[PDB]
Amino acid sequence: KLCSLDNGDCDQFCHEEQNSVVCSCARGYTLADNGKACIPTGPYPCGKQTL
Amino acid sequence: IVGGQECKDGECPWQALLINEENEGFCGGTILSEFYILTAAHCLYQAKRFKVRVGDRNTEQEEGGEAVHEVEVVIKHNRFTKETYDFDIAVLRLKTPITFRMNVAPACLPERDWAESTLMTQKTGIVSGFGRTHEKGRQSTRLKMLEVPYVDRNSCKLSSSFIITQNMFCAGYDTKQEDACQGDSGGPHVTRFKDTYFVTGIVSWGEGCARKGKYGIYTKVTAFLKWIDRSMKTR
Ligand SMILES: O=C([C@H](CNS(=O)(=O)c1ccc2cc(Cl)ccc2c1)NCC1CCN(c2ccncc2)CC1)N1CCS(=O)(=O)CC1
Ligand SMILES: [Ca+2]
Repeated sequence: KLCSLDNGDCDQFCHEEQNSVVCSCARGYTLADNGKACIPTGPYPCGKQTL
Repeated sequence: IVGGQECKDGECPWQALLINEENEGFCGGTILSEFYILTAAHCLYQAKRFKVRVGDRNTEQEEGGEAVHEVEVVIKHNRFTKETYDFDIAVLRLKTPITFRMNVAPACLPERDWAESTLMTQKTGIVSGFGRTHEKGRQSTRLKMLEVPYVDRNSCKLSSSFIITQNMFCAGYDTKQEDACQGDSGGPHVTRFKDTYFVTGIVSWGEGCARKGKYGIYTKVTAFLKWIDRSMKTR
């Protein structure tokens, strides 16, 4: 736990499941395998500058 | 946008411009999804009939990647009134789906709690629009973006000549000449957290533009987060 240590080492939203920290992502993102970083399912995900 | 910076290619994708019968840009807006635009609640007064444009960075030059969408329904916040300007928030549902491309993507809608502590507590923030270059000046052609610092909730109420409800918040500068203005209204205020942007707030109002001792007043998205959903999911 400690979503305030560094966002729980998450990528986006961070929660505290009592015991420890729980990461998650916004519409259009799937939580990576390590349960932290976020992965976009499409080519035009929310929150990303389009290059 | 007073002072600030020019949105280069791809930087401000979530941007959205409401245009009137004369195809004139009067208000801003934020792209939430395919058929949903976030805008101020008062911007639904500034005109009789309007469309919303997307992927436009120049109000004169047809840079190919522009596109216009009609409004299918308008969801204005009931607890609104210009008497107080409380609940300055409106969700628009487009007749046809925004197709995403370069210069046209959406902004993430964060979770209330994590937003109220990680986004809002951030140093700066991003506001943008096609607004005026200075208080009593001309509208802008090119789309601008300004990094406006989060302003102490308390010293927000002093500086102001009007009530500042917790349904809204300050952001901008004291003396420096950077702020939003007529036209930027209804547009976006987004926080940049770990290389991604969220819809932290809506351009609402302010005593002049970049006036010393005054801050730019935005609508608190989190304060309406759950309201925003019910609108998209309709109700
Ligand atoms: O603030 C204004 C305009 C001024 N236009 S502006 O200088 O180009 C301006 C507008 C919005 C800004 C937003 C930000 Cl974040 C920063 C700078 C801004 C600068 N009227 C001034 C004020 C008139 C009275 N108000 C209240 C509020 C609560 N209770 C009572 C009265 C708020 C705005 N509003 C909002 C746009 S409107 O409905 O078309 C006209 C009324
Ligand atoms: Ca154009």
